[PDB]
Amino acid sequence: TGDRKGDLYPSSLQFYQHPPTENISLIEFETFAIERLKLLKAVENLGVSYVKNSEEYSKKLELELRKLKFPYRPLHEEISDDVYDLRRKDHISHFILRLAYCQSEDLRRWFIQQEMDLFKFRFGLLTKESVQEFLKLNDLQYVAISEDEKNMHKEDLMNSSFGLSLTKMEDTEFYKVPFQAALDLVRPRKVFLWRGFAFIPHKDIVSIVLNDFRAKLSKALALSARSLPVVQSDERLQPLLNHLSHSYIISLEQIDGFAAKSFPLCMRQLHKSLRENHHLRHGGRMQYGLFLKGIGLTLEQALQFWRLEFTKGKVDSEKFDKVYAYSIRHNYGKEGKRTDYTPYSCMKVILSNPPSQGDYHGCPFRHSDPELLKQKLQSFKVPSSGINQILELVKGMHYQLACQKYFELTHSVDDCGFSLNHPNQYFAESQKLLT
Amino acid sequence: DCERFKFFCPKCGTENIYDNVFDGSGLQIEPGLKRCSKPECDASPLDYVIQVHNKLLLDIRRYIKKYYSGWLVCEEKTCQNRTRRLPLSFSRNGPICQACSKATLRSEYPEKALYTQLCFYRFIFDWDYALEKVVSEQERGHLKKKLFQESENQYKKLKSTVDQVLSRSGYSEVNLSKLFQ
RNA sequence: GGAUACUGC
DNA sequence: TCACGCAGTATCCTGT
Ligand code: SF4
Ligand SMILES: [Mg+2]
Ligand SMILES: [Zn+2]
Ligand SMILES: [Zn+2]
Repeated sequence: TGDRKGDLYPSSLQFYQHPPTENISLIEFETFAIERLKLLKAVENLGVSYVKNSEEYSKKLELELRKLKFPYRPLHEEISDDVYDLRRKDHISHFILRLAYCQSEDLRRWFIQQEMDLFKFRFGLLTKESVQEFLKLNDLQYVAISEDEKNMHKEDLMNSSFGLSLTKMEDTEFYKVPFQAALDLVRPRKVFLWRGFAFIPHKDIVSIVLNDFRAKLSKALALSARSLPVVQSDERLQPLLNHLSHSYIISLEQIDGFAAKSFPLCMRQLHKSLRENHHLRHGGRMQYGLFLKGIGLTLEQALQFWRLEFTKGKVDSEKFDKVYAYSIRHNYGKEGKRTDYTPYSCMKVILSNPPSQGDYHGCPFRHSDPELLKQKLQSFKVPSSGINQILELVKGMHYQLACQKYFELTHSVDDCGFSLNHPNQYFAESQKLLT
Repeated sequence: DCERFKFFCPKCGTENIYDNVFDGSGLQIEPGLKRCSKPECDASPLDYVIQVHNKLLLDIRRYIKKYYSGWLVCEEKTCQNRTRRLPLSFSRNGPICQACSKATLRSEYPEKALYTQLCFYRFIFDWDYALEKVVSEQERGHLKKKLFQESENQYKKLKSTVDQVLSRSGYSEVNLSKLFQ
């Protein structure tokens, strides 16, 4: 307590309840923000790489906390000025990051996760004395049953909880809940009831503490997102907070490539029309969406592809999310009856809605006039003999055989070796042959 | 969009453009003010650090003068009216251009521009930040030894000037009470 | 592509 | 035996 200190920072760990009221410098603001961003990113990386109970996790996290000079260990000496400084850092940095990490739900979740992890670690480093001190300073009042009451009902608790050993029971702490909330436990008589309260078991205490913390933190983030307009007007802090998350401290593109070789002629025609006009009638939308689902395009990937393709068609960006998002979701069984709709089978495509003027769906071999099919086959550099054979097969009403002949000619294979009965089968065979 | 630090060598007179604390890669990396940009020139700008200080102050004065000139340009492409006079007639978005009466006047050199310029001048002299962020691992090791302590001290002194200037800027205190309520 | 609602002027 | 026009926004679904 040198010059301008106080009792504002009693303990190392805190729930970050009271916002700071000081006037800090812009340099201090930026330094604290970046430092805590580094700390949280380190926490995330170590959580991904290691098990949070592992000793490697603890060692690396201690090293990072020491490197960035954040409070991580207690000190049974007093509130030394340096210690005070560190705690102040922690307290301000946290709230700064709150301002950075409240704009989007994703961000919020990320922040919460990292914070919880850090808090857990710090709790894990608290000596029992310190632990109690903390539990008192925040009015948590865990002696959660007291130790004295636990000894008072020791035998009852021992006989209440199934498979609880004497010493192991001594190592556990219970909670008092109104019996109306423990219905599923009381009903089969697996928890002791005393005076209208059940004594429910949880090492475990950290869990309860964390639960409380998480509740509080979520609430706080909501409030911060509600108080965002006041901060956006401060240009000084806009470049930082708006972009802190992005601060240095199958692919859609290949789809076109696939359309060159693997796509069956139906999908090739649909893709050509889509890239020519950036818009497809309903039948084409359904067929192409189901096919792209079949090849593996994930819901996010398909949404991105359709958004990008349609936006060029001189339509509002919001209109896409308003209208076509539901259809795209439904094709993947996300809404409505929520069924994983399978890709169209060749029989369905042939016997599905008959295409009309302005449409491009359906099987070209069936829905294209022989002259048009001949022209298309010639365009693809197919040998004259192959084109004649394909036309002859088409005249025989065996369009599936025509597609098999197309596959044989285009892939330079004497025999297809498979009974083509699904466009996804066509694409899979092409991928197997090429890759 | 910030102008880089131009310093003319007293000996050879060739312009030296400084945009980072360190120049070069690997063990060949050294502070920018250690050697002149002209290979035939052996003069070290670190020798004329008084001149570098004076040029830095003159540049800061130039940028402050640019900001306080208060030049406004109409945002309309078909007007692009340029005036020094701020009119009292305001729309919801800001001053109304008196040439067309239908578009807003925007500052040619806003406060953010000056703040970013001063921050860049601080950046091009931030030894510690460059070591931590910009510099690599082997380069950091090569630069974190002796033979550069004097350069480090001179760079700290030069950064002190920009820090002093920024301490007097209202774009240098953050009121946390106003942010968190 | 379709189906179900109800506002406006 | 019946029943006014058209322009526009919002929500939801597509297996045997
Ligand atoms: S036979 Fe099947 S895969 Fe081939 S073009 Fe017709 S619908 Fe497409
Ligand atoms: Mg439509
Ligand atoms: Zn020179
Ligand atoms: Zn104008």
